[PDB]
Order: sequence, then C-alpha cells, then structure tokens
Amino acid sequence: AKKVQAYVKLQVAAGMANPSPPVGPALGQQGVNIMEFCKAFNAKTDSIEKGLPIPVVITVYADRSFTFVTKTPPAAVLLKKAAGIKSGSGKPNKDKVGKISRAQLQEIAQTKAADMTGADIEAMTRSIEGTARSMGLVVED
Amino acid sequence: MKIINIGVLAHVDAGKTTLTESLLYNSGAITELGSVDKGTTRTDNTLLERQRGITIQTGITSFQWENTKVNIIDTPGHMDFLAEVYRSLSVLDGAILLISAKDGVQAQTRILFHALRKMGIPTIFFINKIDQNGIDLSTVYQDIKEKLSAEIVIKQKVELYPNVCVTNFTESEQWDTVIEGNDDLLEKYMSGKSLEALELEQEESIRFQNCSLFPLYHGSAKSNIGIDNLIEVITNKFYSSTHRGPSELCGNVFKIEYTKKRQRLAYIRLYSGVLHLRDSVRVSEKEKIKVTEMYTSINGELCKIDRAYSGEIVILQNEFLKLNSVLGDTKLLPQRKKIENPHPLLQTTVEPSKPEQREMLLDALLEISDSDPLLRYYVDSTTHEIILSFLGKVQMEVISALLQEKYHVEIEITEPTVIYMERPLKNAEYTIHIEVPPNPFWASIGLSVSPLPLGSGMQYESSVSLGYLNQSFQNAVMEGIRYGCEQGLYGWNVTDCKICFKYGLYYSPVSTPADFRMLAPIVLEQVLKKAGTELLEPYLSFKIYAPQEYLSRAYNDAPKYCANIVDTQLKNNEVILSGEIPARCIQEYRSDLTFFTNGRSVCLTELKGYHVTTGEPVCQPRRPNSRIDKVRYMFNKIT
Amino acid sequence: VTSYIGGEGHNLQEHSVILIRGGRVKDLPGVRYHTVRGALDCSGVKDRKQARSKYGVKRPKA
Amino acid sequence: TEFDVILKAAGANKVAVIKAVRGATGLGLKEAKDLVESAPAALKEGVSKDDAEALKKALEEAGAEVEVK
Repeated sequence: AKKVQAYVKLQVAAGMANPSPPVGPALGQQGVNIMEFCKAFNAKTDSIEKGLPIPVVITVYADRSFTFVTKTPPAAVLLKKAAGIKSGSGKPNKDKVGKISRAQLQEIAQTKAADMTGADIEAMTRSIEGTARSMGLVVED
Repeated sequence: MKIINIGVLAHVDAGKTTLTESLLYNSGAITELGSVDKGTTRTDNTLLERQRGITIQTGITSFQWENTKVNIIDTPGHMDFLAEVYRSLSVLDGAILLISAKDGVQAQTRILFHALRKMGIPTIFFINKIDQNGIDLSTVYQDIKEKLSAEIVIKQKVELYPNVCVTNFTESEQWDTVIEGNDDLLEKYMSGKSLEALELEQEESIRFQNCSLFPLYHGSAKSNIGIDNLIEVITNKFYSSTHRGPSELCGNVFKIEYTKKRQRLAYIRLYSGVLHLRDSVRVSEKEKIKVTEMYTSINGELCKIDRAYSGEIVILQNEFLKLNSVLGDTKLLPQRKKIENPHPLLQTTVEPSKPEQREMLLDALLEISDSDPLLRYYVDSTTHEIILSFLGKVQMEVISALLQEKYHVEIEITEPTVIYMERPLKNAEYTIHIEVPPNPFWASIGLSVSPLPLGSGMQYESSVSLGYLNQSFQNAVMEGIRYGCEQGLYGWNVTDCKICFKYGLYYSPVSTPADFRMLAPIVLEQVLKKAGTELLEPYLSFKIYAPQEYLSRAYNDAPKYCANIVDTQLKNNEVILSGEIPARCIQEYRSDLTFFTNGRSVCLTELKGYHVTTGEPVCQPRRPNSRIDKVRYMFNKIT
Repeated sequence: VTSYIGGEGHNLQEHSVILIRGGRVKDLPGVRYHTVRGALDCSGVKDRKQARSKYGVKRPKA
Repeated sequence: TEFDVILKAAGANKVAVIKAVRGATGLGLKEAKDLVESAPAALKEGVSKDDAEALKKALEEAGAEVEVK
C-alpha cells in the first residue's frame, strides 16, 4: 500500500469522452497519454449510467499505464435529477431553495456505502443528509 | 588533389573558432605572426568584429597540412543569427564541433549538432579547453554520450595534469561497437580472437562515411597539447575532394559580404570542373557573366589565383550574384534548412535619425540584404515604419554596430504598429438625409450598420429595391463604405462590419455615382459614432517547448503573461504546452523562455483570431484619413 | 520635379528610386513629367493588355 | 516471475547471440563478446518469464542452446 505519489480525484462528467476544456492539462500533467482518459475511461462508464461525474484513482506509474479503482460519485451532483432542481446553495438559510425527505435520501445512502466508511448505516445516513443542509436544503424528517 | 573544408561548430560561445586560429600556426609558417591572445588576427576580416569579442559572421582562411588542402571557417556559433552558420554547411561536408568542458556540450550547441545530422555529412567532437579546472575528464565526457544520443566513442583519452596523451588509447576490448553494425565487421566479430586495430579502421572508415559517430578528440588548444596531432586526423578522417576537371564546370554561391574595399565579392565553391580566368560562364540570370577577378581567401592575406581547383571555394567579384545561384547550371544537391524555426523573431522598429539623413539609412537596409541571406524587411505600415525580419538580442547589436561603421545612421524602435481592429459596439439608426439640407452630393442613402460576431469581418447587402438601388451606381455605395472601413473615429481599422443599406432617395438630374460614394463614407463615420467605439487586439496562439523540470517555472510566467492557460502534453523529457497570448505582449514572451528555460526554451506561433478586446482607455492610433476628396466636410459633421 | 504617376495604382512608397520621362500632363499645375512604369523598382500596372509597351508590362505567358 | 535466463552456449550462430545479449541490457559489444567467452553464464536474473521466453525463443532461431532457471 504505497502512499502518495501522483494520484488525483478530478474529472468532470463521465459521458464527456476525452475532456479538454474542463480538465485538459491536469490529467496530462504526468507522463500518461491524453488517449488514456477516453478509450479506457469509458470502459467502466458503459457499465452504468453515462454523464455522472465519478471520481477515480489515478496512481500513475513509470510503466506507461496505471492501476485504477472506480469509486462513488459525489452527493452534490446526485442532488439534481433526484432532487428535481439543478441548483443548490448560494442562499442557504436565507430562503428554502428546495426540500426532499429522509425516507428517500436514506434509501440512496447504502448505494454509496461501498465507498463510505461507517460502522452502521444509520451513522452514514445523517453524514450524507447533513451535506444537503450545507446546500440550504431542509430534509423532511 | 584538394581536400574537404573543415567544420567550425563552436556552439554556445565555445571559442572553437578561436582554436581554428591555432591551426594556422601548425600549418605555418614559413612567415607568419603565429596569432595572439584575444583579437588578434585569425582572419578577423571586417572591422568591429574582434573588438566585439566575436565575429559578426562566419569567416574563412587558407590552410594546408599533410600535403593536402585544409580550408575551414568559424565560428557562427555566437547568438543569435545562427541560421547564417547553416549556410556554411554547404561550404564543406566536414564538421568539427567543439563541445564545452562545462557539464558536457552546451544545449545551444545541441541544436547545431542535431542540425548536422540533417546535413548528411560527418562530424566529430573535440575536447576544447581540456587544460582547465573542473573539466569532465571522466564525468563530463559521459554527458556527450547522453547528448549525442548515439554510440560515438573517443579514439583516445587522458587525464591531466601536465600530460596530454592522445595516441596512447584507445577503446580497448569494449571499443569497436560501431564495427559491430557494419555487415563486414560484424562477421569478423563472430570469428573471435584478437585482431589489429588497423583492421577495424577499415570498417570504421565505412561507418565514418555515414557519419555514424563523432571522431574522438581531446586537449585544449591553449595548452598546446594534442591541438596539432588531432589536426592530422582531420586530414585523414576528412573525405577526399571530388577532383575531376572533366567539365562542364558547375557550382553554386555560398556566402558574400560587402567589404568597404570590395565593394562586392560573392564567393562560391566549384561543385565540378574549373573556370578559366577572364572567361564567360553560365549563371541563374540566363546571361553571360565572366569572372573578371578571383582569389583564394588565404588566412594570412588575400591572394589571387589564375583558376580555382575543382572542389575549391574562393571569393570572386561580379556585377550581380543572387544567393544560392547555380554556377552551371546546375548543381544537383539536396538538404534541409531553416532560420532557427522563426518567420519573425520579434520585429523591432529602427527609424533613422534626422528628417533626411534617416532616408539614406534605408538604403543601408538594402545592404543588410547583401550580407546574411536570412534577412527581410518591408514598409507595410502607412508610416513606413521599419520591420526587420532579424531576431535575437545580441544579433541585433551587429546590425546596430554595422550602422555605426558601414553607414552613418541609427534608430531605436520596438513597439511596432498596434494592429488594432476596432469594431462598433452596437447597431443604431442613421441616415444621410434627403434633398439639400445639406451638403454635396445631393445623393444620399441611410446606412444602418449592425453588430457582428468577432472575426466575421466586413459585410453589406443591397436592401434597397430596384431601380432605386441602382444596378451600377449602387456599387459605389459599397466601394465608398469600404473607404470608411480604413479607420474608425479613433483611427482604428474597421472590423465586424454589417452595414445593411436601406433608404436612398436621390434626384436624377443632378445625381452622380460619385455623389452616392461620397455621402456613403459619411454614413459610416456617423453610424460609427453611435457605435461608441470597441477596441480589440489579436491573440494568436503560441505553443512552446520547455524542459519538464523547468516546466513548473513556466507557470510563473503565465501570471505575468496576458495569455490564458491552454492544453499541452509532455513528450518524454521534453515538454510543451499550447498557449495563446496577445501579439502586443507576445514579442516579450520570447525573452521569458530565454531566461526561465535556461537555454532550453523554444516556442512558435502565428497570428489568428481577430477577437480580443482589452483595456484600458481604448487608445487609438492616429490618423485617418487624409489626401482624399471632400474630407474637410466631415469636420462639419462633428458640429 | 514632381512627375505624375501613370497607370492604375503603384507599389511606390516614400523613397523607391524610379526612372523619369518627360512630357507635360496638361492638367496638374507644377507637373511637366511622367514616371516610367515598368522601370527599376517601379513595377508595372497589374493585368495590362492593350498598349502594354507603355508602363513596361510584358507579353503574357498564356 | 523471476526465472533465470542462463545461456549454456552461443551455439553455431554465436554472432546472432551477440545482438540478443546486447539488446538484453544495453551492454557493449566488446563486453557482450567477452561474456560469450564467459559462458556458461546467466543473461539475466529476476526477469519475468514472459520476457525471458522471448529472448530464449529468439535463441532457438539462432540454433543456440539455453538453460531456463
């Protein structure tokens, strides 16, 4: 389990094959080819829904290519299609931009549990639901 | 008979051209001063050369050794205007670059060393300044292997100390890997057993023709140890001269300089045959052009000769001589060339001093075209501002120093034309009126310019219906609108035009097609006043290559540069990135890669994208316009 | 002298040494000469056809 | 993946072995020839069996012997 070397968690939507206006040089900052982030980046994207920004480990090695393990998309972009509104924070406590409820957000929580580190599902419920409070959203308990 | 010309690739101010002056003493005398420290003769030639510490252009001197001719010239490696040294590669297939003793061969010489591969002619490294402290007697020589990027090995090596052994080597046991590549030498390696090194010199002689590896060399010329015996190898290692005399004679020009005592002399090597003195010959102009005089360029002094040998190179006077002109025709040789990869290395103004004496300086600018061929200039600007194609910092000093001696004029300029392309900010109603409120001509039309996306250029359409649009007179309206696109109210050139003309009442008995052309220009200066002005500047992209270790230092230059970041990809140890910065500040970008790059910097770009726009104040360059009919009436429109 | 520039346009600017022929223009005051188009750096008028011996234009290649 | 790549002999095509060994470590042709006189000797150690199988199979085209380890 080697520590830090060159890996980063930054790329936009998974449906955007071979990004450049977003990431651009940042992924090409190492010796890895720009072609590596579309021909292989989509090899796992095809398994699930396209267009969802999913972070992935990029542990570059001297031997041309690199190992990688896909993770879980952030809950911020998850609060769009499942929340209706594409907006978020900006005006948190000053006004209610939207609201969902605990019956639904807790139902999505265990799908992300494969990446989350929690002793119990209830402990991982409010840590995700508490991120929507930063958005000004008011969960319906 | 003859002999190939020796090289002189003293890259990064290696002073290997100053080692050539020591070779003239070894070929001496029987009567010569023997050279001296500093300047110093050594075929210095033009004035203000050795006083500058380095020659303004590559020279030449006569010499011989081993019962063979051994012409050579140096250095051309200073700066800065190194493309001129590329023209000397045609003077001789030989090479003899002097790698520096400080950290291996200088990186600027690696560009001239990689250019030697494109020549297709052999070259050899030499241990210049071997008698000095910090020299890489066993460490820096390994750096020439990493920089050579091949398998060249020295034929001898020593470490000192007062000793300067050279023949004691070399490359025992392991040496001879180049023979392994030979189809014949690789078969002798299969037989095994020891063999004489002269036997491997035949297979190395085949590989020397392909220039597969630089011949070995060592010993600084200042120590006077190995600077003469190593010169004997140039006689045997150099390729034999292509003697013939069978005819018909052929050749091509190589270089020329406007000597004050000349006044002209376009020297050129004889590719084949020989030219009798005072006899006509063929040329590229397709006319007769006898050589009335010609002489060999002796290192100690010029010397006439009744006829050049075959394969020789010597100056000769003529009434005219285009650069690279066939002495046949025609020469049949092919090679790659470039002016250091730069169509324009930061143009700078050089307006001459004095209201009249500056004009005679313009004719001296034609004399710069008689010198180095990598030079160009044109008065494209309406002010006739100078725009020389020469680039580099120290290289400009020779062009400025030349003005203080060869002529009597000088100038200082650098900003250049701003290249503004102002566009209207928004579309607005306008009209030239009707009848005679009013001023000439009585014909009028209501121009209605509108905004357009950047880079779309000028546009117009004939909205008026016939016959009032005029099948013939309506075209003057467009030709007259174009007169108003030569400059806006701030004098900036018209951009993003979209003048869709509409109303155009006119009286027939007094109307003329010039009358509509005249009122049309006023519709463009009135409708441009409603635009409120919109200054914009070009922002062409400028890709550049920098070493990855210094690549992090190139991001600091980004905040100072007006350009925004762009995509780039690494390429092994080399690195590059796609920039895009405005041309007003792009000329200063070259200074940034010469410093932060440490000499490894390299870049290239070209103008593109009319869109830009930047602050502040929206300054404009006067003035537009004058020397045109009815121009004083546009002043009445202001009030 | 202030010789008139004949033909349609010219590449001349500021200096540009040119040959000068005689003959008054019978129109511009102060002018009694004509510029020799097609001589020296004074290039001839583009795409001339009839009367091309004047202005120095050459016989077309096509 | 650390099989030996010992070379028992250069074989009847010992000249061809000098190229397969020279490209096996970037060693010089002079040392690559004295190593032929140093036979038997390992050409490499710790290398993956996928790599040494290519350098060994190339020795089969030269008629030379090899000894995997």
